[PDB]
Amino acid sequence: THVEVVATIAPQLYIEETLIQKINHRIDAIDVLELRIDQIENVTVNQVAEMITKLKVMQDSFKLLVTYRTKLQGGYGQFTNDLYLNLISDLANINGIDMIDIEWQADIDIEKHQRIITHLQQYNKEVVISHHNFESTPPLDELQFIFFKMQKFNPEYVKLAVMPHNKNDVLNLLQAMSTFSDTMDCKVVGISMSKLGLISRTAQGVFGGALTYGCIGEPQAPGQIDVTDLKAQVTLY
Amino acid sequence: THVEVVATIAPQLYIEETLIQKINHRIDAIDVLELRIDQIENVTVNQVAEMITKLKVMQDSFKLLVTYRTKLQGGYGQFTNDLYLNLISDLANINGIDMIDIEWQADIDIEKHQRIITHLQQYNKEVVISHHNFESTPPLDELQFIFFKMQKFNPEYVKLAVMPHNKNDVLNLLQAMSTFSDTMDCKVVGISMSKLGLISRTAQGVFGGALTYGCIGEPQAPGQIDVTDLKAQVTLY
Ligand SMILES: *C[C@@]1(O)C[C@@H](C(=O)O)C[C@@H](O)[C@@H]1O
Ligand SMILES: *C[C@@]1(O)C[C@@H](C(=O)O)C[C@@H](O)[C@@H]1O
Ligand SMILES: [Li+]
Repeated sequence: THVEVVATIAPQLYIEETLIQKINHRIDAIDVLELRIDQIENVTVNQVAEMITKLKVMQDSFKLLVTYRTKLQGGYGQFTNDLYLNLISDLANINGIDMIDIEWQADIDIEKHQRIITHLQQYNKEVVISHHNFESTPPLDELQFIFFKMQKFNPEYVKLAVMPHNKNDVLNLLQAMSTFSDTMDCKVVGISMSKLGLISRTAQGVFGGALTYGCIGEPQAPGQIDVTDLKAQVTLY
Repeated sequence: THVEVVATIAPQLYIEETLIQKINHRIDAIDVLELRIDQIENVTVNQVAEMITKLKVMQDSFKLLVTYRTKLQGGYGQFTNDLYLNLISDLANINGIDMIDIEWQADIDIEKHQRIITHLQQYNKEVVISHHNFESTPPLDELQFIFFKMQKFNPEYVKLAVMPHNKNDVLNLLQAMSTFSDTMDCKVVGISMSKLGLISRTAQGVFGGALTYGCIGEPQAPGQIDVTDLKAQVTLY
């Protein structure tokens, strides 16, 4: 496994020259730029397209992933489910997007999720289907079943982010992703959050995961480190 | 856990000034200098004492560990068991030694091992009781039982080094050391060898282990990295 390094950013509507300078300073470390958008209250596809245009010089160095992380999965986004899913579907129309995050949880409308995913894939977008538990790390068998349900949508990536309470929870997440990687077709990404889980981010490739997320400024999630230091780590394993 | 970094050396009877200079150049990275001696055919306590003087160990720089690794546990040492154990016991008489490795395996004479360990401890030596499997990684429960048997001798450290052939084997070693660390009094050290196991060496402290072994020149065991890079890694977790 060669792990791709994802740099998470979270600008308001007007992306600042100072952010552009920070990205450029880390350019060799960035395989994917993750534009978070849930922090933009009442964000529209038009506004997203405007932001993407400003990040079109370094297009040649990285893929662009757009993520709207809902409040209930630990982000800022307060859209109702229908507005959220309408946003995700509309992102297909932006040419400069390469990857799109869509959230999985137990209450989703399956056939609708599959219609959206098919739609994004028809538009040549890579789909990351994601699930987050900021409270705890379910037991091994449960983490595996979550991976199982997410992969039935035939995404390009399945991503599971969980919060460890102890060392065993960290090892369970690593085991879940390792067993998935050895047995299943699509790419997997596991994150054990917080300082305790940092090893999941640095040794992600050892256990067969495809992406690791870091930051440019402050951590955008518990345990994130700067992408320059993250790239150096990934290269060691 | 603050992990101590061990630098493994394996010189001939006459230690060359060039080695001493390499050690001194890495003094900030070295908490323990491990003088391997099994590579000296028919080595005596007198010859070990001569080599120790030749190191000219400076006050307050690193602890000195002396290790005779037997051929059957993956070293070079061809001593019969009685000669081996007589060597281990005689090491107590060398003032400059701080720590001594003694090997555990299923067929040991327990009461004799305990007599020797008590003896070393009466001489103010820290005892590292160690076990190595260069072939494979036993299952979790077996790794735990090995740790259990080794700790009954009330050593200062229990050390288990095993060879992974897949991701689950690496995770099993990490789980065994973590559970030991959480439940038992004495210090624990775990090594999953080879490149696949490198994470056990760099994230040792995450899982509660007390030592991590690296090299000066060439790797002295599969997966070792240079102690300067090892110290930097330990500091990240
Ligand atoms: C995928 C994701 O939730 C992982 C977070 C992390 O823990 O690094 C960062 C988020 O920006 C990201 O969408
Ligand atoms: C403890 C020990 O057997 C571990 C080896 C390793 O895998 O780094 C190095 C040996 O010198 C050492 O005694
Ligand atoms: Li690392």
